[PDB]
Amino acid sequence: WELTILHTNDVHSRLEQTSEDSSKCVNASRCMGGVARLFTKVQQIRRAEPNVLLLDAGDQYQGTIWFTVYKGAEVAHFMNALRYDAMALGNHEFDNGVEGLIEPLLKEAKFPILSANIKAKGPLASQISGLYLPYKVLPVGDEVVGIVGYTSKETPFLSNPGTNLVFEDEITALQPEVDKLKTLNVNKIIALGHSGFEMDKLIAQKVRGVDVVVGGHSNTFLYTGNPPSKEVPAGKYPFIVTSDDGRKVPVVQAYAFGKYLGYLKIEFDERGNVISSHGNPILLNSSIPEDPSIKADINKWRIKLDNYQELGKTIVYLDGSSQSCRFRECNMGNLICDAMINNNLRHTDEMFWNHVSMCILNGGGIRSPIDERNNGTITWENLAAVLPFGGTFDLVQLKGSTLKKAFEHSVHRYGQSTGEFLQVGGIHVVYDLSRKPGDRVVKLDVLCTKCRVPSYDPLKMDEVYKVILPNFLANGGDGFQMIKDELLRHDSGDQDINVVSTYISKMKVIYPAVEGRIKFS
Amino acid sequence: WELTILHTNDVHSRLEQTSEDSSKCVNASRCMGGVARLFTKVQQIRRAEPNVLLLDAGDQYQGTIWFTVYKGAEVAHFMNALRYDAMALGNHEFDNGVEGLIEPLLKEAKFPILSANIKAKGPLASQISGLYLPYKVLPVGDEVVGIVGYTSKETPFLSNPGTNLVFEDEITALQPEVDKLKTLNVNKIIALGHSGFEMDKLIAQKVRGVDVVVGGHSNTFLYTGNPPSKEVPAGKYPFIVTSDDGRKVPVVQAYAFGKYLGYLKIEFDERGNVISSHGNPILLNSSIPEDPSIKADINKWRIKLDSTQELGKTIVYLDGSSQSCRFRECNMGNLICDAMINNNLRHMFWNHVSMCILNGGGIRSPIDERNNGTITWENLAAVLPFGGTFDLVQLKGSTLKKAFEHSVHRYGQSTGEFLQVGGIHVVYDLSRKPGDRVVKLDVLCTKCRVPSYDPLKMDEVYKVILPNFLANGGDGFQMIKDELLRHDSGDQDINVVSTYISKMKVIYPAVEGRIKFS
Ligand SMILES: *[C@@H]1O[C@H](CO)[C@@H](O)[C@H](O)[C@H]1NC(C)=O
Ligand SMILES: *[C@@H]1O[C@H](CO)[C@@H](O)[C@H](O)[C@H]1NC(C)=O
Ligand SMILES: [Zn+2]
Ligand SMILES: [Zn+2]
Ligand SMILES: [Zn+2]
Ligand SMILES: [Zn+2]
Repeated sequence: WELTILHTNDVHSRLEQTSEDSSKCVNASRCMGGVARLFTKVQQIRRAEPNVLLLDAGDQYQGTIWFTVYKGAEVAHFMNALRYDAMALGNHEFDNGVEGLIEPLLKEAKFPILSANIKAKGPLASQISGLYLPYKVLPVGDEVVGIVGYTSKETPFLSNPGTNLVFEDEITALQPEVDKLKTLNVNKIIALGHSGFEMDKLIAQKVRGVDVVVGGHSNTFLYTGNPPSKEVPAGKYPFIVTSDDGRKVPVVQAYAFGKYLGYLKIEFDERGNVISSHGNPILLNSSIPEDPSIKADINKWRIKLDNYQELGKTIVYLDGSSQSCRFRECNMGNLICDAMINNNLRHTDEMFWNHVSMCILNGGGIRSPIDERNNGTITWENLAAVLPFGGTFDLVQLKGSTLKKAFEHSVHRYGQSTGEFLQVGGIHVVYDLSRKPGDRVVKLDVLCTKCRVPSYDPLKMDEVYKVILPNFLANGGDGFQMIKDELLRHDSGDQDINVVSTYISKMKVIYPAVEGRIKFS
Repeated sequence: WELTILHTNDVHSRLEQTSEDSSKCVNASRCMGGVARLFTKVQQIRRAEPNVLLLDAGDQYQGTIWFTVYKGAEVAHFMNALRYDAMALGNHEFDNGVEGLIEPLLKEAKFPILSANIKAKGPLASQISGLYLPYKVLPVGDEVVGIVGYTSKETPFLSNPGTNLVFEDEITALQPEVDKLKTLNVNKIIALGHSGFEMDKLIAQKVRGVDVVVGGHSNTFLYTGNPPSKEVPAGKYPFIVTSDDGRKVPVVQAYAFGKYLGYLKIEFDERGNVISSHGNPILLNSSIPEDPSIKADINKWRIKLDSTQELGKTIVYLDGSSQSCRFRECNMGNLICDAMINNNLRHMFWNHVSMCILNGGGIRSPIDERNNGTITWENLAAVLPFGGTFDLVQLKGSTLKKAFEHSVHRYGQSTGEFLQVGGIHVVYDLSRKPGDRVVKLDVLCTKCRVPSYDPLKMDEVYKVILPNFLANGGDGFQMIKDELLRHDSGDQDINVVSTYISKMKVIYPAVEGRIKFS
């Protein structure tokens, strides 16, 4: 008995086809992904194979004006049109609160939405009862397949799920559900979830009875053979984990932004044991036509969006890709920090903040690049994809020791494409990744403020510094608990996207460089 | 027989009293220099000492809107009022060409103007004949003293003297003039000139018959004891040179910008041999009152000068002092280079240009931030007085590396070649041999979607924005003039910086590490 698992993750509101790097489509012959093209490929496979599941591992929410405007209604609509079979909740599904998850998505989805490790408490429990499930048993041909869901333990620090939801440890929360399925004589079991590649492998190894893990969150690209595009494989597809109970468990993920369709064929015996698995993500390039009906529907909904005028011009590529901004100095990060600093200084009235020259900004907050080849034009739509969260750029007062700890946290688990990696302004930092976590920062110089000419001086642990940063970080987002607990003063500031669009309008032509604000030894 | 030598050099249009750093006076209680205050001090000395000479060692011209508007007439007028006894020509005296010097300095000065190593060729010769002299014999009491003048032979690459003036070696041109004075039995000789401290010491050493050297050009502060202000002494005052004759020859200079009055007392014997000398520059601070009469004349002329509206605000000290910009990265240089780049980018072969060089010698004043941050046209005019343009050139890598070597080839003499930059990270090792001091030179890539710094390559070609002065080989940058591959003239220098300050509204250039030393 063969099962074909088709899988997406971290689509992040890329409803329309995109440029190769997931930014707006311009030359529609090199464009990729989009829901209309996805439909075609799914349809082709459904024509060919008898036992097909189409799964999503979370993070449909957030990423373009589609989501800014339709708030998830577009998600339920097009996922329904694609006839997804199940979805696990990702952290970004909680970005508009539970209220923004229940109403546009949980009420409208025609397929089960899953997470076994999220527990409701207080009044919310009976409100959201049954709207998402820990698992679902799905008929596939004459067989059934159990699908069990999970969501990153870190979600309260990543998104806005509120205080009435408890996020338990994935493995602990999963094992009883998998056991219940086994007592129900479900012998084929897929764990579908949004915790990242490292947790996916742990689940494969530790949760007895799981046959396949379909993951997301870390935007992991896996591939067997020579890759068809710019993404560099982190490992083979599928990635085989040897479980503690001695089984070979395939672990898959499919990058992000709808660029690829995950495709894994599993051979089971009649008792539900995996005999073999093989596949590869399918590049959704222009060789696959966009489905006319879906496309027409897309064009219909695209009308309301067209509103989003030219803000200014860039003469350089604005690299706001996660592969850059979560790993090293990226010019989009520099631009945003420079904008934060610039906008604030143009408030010369407020005396306590009018020399602030230091900025930090989590790479996880930077959600898209902007391409320069379209006459360099930058529009509100382009920018809303970079900064979709509607946050503010705030001022805080911090001890040197706090900042040093923040920079340690920035790389404490480097290599997993997590969001806490810091972009900067008025700061020169050097990391040595070979040293133990907590001790990786080997140089940290900052612009002096009590000096008539700004220059770089070593940060002192017992001095106090003034820093501009996203409110998300001021509130301890991405696990910067030291900032929230230790800050000395916190004033709220201007709206993030307005700050950057203003700066671009003032500057007229921008050209941020990679300058060596951040180095590695 | 005791002679009192009072001396100024490199006043550079500081006619009005100034802030301590030579920029515009704001809080008059803490201000310094200016001709009114100088007059008071000179007068206190003349009234107390029998044998006084007041000498200037050049570079009166250029530095504030006084010179922009009056073009030298203010120099002749106020030097006449102070009754200078002699002046040597400096390089900046040629900024407005020979016509800018003949009229109105040489025609209107009531004192001799000197330079023995400047020779006029062709038709200019008869036109300039006698308007400046190689030497002058001055009666002082019952005695005479000879003064011989000299002017940096680098003047053609620093200023605009034209093709009809020849600038000979100072030492070779001085010796026969000094010999002529000996023939006339003048036994007390002062060399007064504008070539810098190093040349002044060479003159003291090798020109037989010179008793005292009074210099300028390098803005050298010399002092004996604890200095009265921020300037750090480069040596004792006077600086003693041992000549090739075995004689001790005092060498003096008095910083710049009219901040100090040089004061040297010298004891001569009957045969015009220096027995001893002592003194010190006198700090012209607020303990010395401005002469009411000179002040009133200054206040009268000042009317035609009233700048004006605020261009924008700075929240940082804009360090355009020579002690910074000719020695290390200074934030005024960063500001000007970033403005050069910014203006060009928003206003096509050059539309990606990200590299800038600017000689520190073109940066003529700082701007103080403590005046409610305000920046006026007057402030800016003091920083960029030359009316040049910011041009675009195309240069081989090898040329650029040569330029950066030249930049530090004689580091330490406060000369103008030292380069401020944009889009470039340079590292110097000053312990290495001249011509091999550049140990790291990274520049912003051009053929790239995202700008980053990469090592400069000799064989590659770069586009750079820089002053027309450098494109033309000013400051000895011959390699740029001779080797460049394309040169397009650009916008007016002060206009570029003004509009940038205006567009940015609030500025805050930092010292970032664009230039480092090993
Ligand atoms: C689509 O992907 C396949 C596999 O890499 C490739 O052979 C084909 O050329 C691609 N189509 C286009 C239009 O590039
Ligand atoms: C002026 O300078 C001298 C030291 O050179 C000092 O004694 C005097 O106090 C100064 N005057 C003022 C007003 O500071
Ligand atoms: Zn995601
Ligand atoms: Zn996620
Ligand atoms: Zn000078
Ligand atoms: Zn000079």
